[PDB]
Amino acid sequence: IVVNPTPVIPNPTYTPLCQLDTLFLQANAVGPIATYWWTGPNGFTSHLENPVIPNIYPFNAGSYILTVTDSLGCEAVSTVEVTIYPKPQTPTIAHNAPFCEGTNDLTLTTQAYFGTDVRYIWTLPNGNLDTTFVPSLVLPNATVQDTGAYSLVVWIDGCLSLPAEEIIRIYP
Amino acid sequence: IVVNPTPVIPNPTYTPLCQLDTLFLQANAVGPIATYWWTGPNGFTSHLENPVIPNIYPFNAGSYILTVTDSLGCEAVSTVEVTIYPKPQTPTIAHNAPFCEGTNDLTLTTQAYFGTDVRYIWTLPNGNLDTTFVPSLVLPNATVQDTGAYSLVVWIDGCLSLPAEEIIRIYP
Repeated sequence: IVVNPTPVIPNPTYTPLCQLDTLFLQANAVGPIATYWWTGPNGFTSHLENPVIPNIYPFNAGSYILTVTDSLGCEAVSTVEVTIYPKPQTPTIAHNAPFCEGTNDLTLTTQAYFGTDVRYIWTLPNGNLDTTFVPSLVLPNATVQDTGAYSLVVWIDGCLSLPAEEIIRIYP
Repeated sequence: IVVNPTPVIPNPTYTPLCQLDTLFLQANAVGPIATYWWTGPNGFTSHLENPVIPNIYPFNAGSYILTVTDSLGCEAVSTVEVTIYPKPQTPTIAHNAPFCEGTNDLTLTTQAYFGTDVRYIWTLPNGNLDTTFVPSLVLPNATVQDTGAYSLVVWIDGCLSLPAEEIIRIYP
């Protein structure tokens, strides 16, 4: 009686993802695999070695299950946990009415964002790319030398938002 | 007739969690376990001894079930209840327009938070880290000596929010 060994249990992989991204799953199966079958979080189903999900939103996140069957008729099952990070949405930048050169402070205010690793990267006319941890840029005793375009991109847990831009005028 | 004892019923564990955290489950199974199978709250499925769920949100909370099968073909089942605490979201700090040194009171107001153990930890220029139980910091008869940056982090049931910061000016 010849007894067929089962397939080597696959050890599936994928690359890190953001909210609007492409998920590449890999059926890292070993042996003479004849067919593949995947199931996932929203009814995701596939018969491919390396399924690809374009535009993956943060609800296709979760546990994916791979079943493989070899040509000899034996099965093996393994799973992979897929993590998707949210994309911060574009900030709205509030700013005071232009003030006479040398009064108050150029203050750029945005909505606060939720996450664990949150950074606000601001672009200002001098090119410094000042980075903070709160939704606020402040230049005290601001003057006309500080005018021009300002912008913000928000970094959360590894992903970046589409940037917002505002034009600052002083001494109106 | 040789009768195989069943596996020793596992007693799974995990560490305490916040809303944005990593869940480490441990299949504390005893005996010659051949295979593991976990199921959970959102279809979570795993074939590992120590499954890890990165970025666990407060919906992966709930009852997890572990089934183990030994090499002799016997099963055992046990469960673990997984608790996840919410992360407070960043506070928005409201403050009065700068007042002439010595009028009214430096008052920092935020939204109230829901929880059982709720603390508002405020950072003020003198470094005291004043702690209260309401979303309010007040310094009566405030003067220019009290100006500078102020911030708040909120503690709820063991977890901390990302902090908010505001700049206080007096005698404008």
